[PDB]
Amino acid sequence: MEKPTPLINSSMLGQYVGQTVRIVGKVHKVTGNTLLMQTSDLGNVEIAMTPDSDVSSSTFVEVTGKVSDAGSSFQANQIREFTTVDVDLTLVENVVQISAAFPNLFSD
Amino acid sequence: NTLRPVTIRQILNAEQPHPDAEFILDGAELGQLTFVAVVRNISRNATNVAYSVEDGTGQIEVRQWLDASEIRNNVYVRVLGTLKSFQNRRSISSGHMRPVIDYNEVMFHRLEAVHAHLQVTR
Amino acid sequence: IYPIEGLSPYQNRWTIKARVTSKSDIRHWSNQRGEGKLFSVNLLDDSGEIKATGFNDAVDRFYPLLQENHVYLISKARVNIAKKQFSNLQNEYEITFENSTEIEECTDATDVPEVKYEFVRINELESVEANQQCDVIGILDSYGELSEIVSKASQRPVQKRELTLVDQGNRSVKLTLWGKTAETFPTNAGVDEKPVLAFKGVKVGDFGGRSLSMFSSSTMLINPDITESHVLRGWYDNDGAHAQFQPYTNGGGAGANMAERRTIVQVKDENLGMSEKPDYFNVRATVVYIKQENLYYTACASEGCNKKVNLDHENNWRCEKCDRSYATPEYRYILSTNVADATGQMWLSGFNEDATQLIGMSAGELHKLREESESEFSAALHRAANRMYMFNCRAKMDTFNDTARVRYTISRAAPVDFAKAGMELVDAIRAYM
DNA sequence: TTTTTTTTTTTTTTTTTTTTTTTTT
Ligand SMILES: [Zn+2]
Repeated sequence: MEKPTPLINSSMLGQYVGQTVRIVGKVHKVTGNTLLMQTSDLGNVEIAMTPDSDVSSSTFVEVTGKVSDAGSSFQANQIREFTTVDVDLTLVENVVQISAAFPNLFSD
Repeated sequence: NTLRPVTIRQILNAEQPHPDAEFILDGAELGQLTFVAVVRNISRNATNVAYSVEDGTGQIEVRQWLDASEIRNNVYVRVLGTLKSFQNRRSISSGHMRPVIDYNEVMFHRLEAVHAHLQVTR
Repeated sequence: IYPIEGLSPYQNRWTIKARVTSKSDIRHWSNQRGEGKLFSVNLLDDSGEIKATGFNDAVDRFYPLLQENHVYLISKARVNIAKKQFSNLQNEYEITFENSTEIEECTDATDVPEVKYEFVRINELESVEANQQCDVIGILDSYGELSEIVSKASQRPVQKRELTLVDQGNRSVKLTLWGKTAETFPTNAGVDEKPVLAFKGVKVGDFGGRSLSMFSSSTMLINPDITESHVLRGWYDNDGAHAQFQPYTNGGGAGANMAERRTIVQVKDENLGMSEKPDYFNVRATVVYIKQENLYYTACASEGCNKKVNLDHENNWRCEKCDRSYATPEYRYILSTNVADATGQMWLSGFNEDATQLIGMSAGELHKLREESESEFSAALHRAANRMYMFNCRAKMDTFNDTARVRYTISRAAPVDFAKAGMELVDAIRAYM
């Protein structure tokens, strides 16, 4: 059936507790299996990362996850790489907002 | 005779006014179409290659025809195809499939999708 | 007394106290159900901006009364959802004047902010990117004759006039005037005595390096009592009509751009190139097919000659031009490609430069790749399709033995910059929101 | 309730309109 997976920034977390979301960030710090992300929202999100994750040595990232019951933390389902070792985060913020404005194209 | 940026959720919502006729999306013929999604499953057959494909809006099958090992599970892909429904099942026939340039294109595409839709609609 | 900002349809009793910052012409229209007249106007207060529009009977009652840069009290109008395609302002709402709408002029303008000009020095205009607003001041050097033309898109005869504007930078720049303002221009007093002219919201065009045009919301003022026009006034009369100037360039389309971004439907729907004069445009399109047969031809290995070469009696390659034979024919692209977008599909031709980047390969390297196998040759071509490009193109007519055809020719083809392309669209979608 | 943003300017290069994924799930 595949539920649409919303593309979100840091402040949409609340609306999707328990759900699978999709989220794009600049990676800040990697403490063991925890990742610190910069949102397009300019807010920050905490992501509980899969054992097999070499995310550290990468810049922008796209996490498909589960919002967890707290308000702002995250189980990683899958993770996509971007940058280099120049994603436009302002564009992303806008794609987030416009996708939110058009459920008929981006959802049920 | 057009090439419409679409989301997968658009694809599934498109109408086929019964018989076996051409699908419509927004009161407009839906011929050749394009989109960006991630590769989730890959099955290979002697004839074709069917990829299981999702863009956050839904998932669809796309099979291309043998007569591209670069592409891999969990990698973004540009798709250029045509909507076929065999026996209620909906799928895209891709002559063209490519790994996405930079992530920014993923973004770009969603917008190209909204904008095209807006212009057929108003 | 509400601030502009606090206006909603949720609130019926209200009065704003705003200064008109721009006024429309009276625009008529003829169609199927209706026929009449509208006019609009842009308001300013401390709190913000809002457009306001009068239809038919409010044009009579209010067009005369509301003049630009004066501060009015407005009361008992309707607040509607903004039609953002027909406006510059970011406001969610606008105002429509009804048959109860009260308007009186306040002789109290001191609460109400004044239109702050952000002037650009003429010699700095090249730092501002095309299709963008701008406020500009300067001495009118001279002005051109009234030109009336039919445009190829509207198909509605345009009155037009050009002006030359100069300042301290010693750079001169063309500025186009449209419509009534064009015609009644010399009716404006002190217009031959080298007036200083002040422009708000002017479009920056790249025809002639940089150039200027007006919009419905634009504003020129003749000889304003603003310090700046006085500085210029003091500058010009003392050493200006003395020294010589710089014309920018790199007849007239002043304020015009040198190839508008059109959809494929537009290029055809406007009959671009169907005429003597080549038209230029920009298309964002995807390469759907490349024509295999006759993709390349053998060329003069000579310098700066690409005249086709042919195999004589001695199995050599002769150019008719430079009058010589070679053992090696220079491969060059006579590309024929089919590009699509959401509005339609269209054929482009490209030569050696652009086609090479379209197939990421010189023609020779492609030729060498075809001598090995057709599988690795069609493969290269297939793999060229399904890529998006910004296309700089020209549309011109061809005499193929008395018969005519339109050929669209790619002058430059860059690959789409998604970050930027994206942003642009962000702006366009916001318009329907 | 009701309607829009205008103009303009050039290579040297083959022939003259082209076939996009073709068939199983
Ligand atoms: Zn020669």
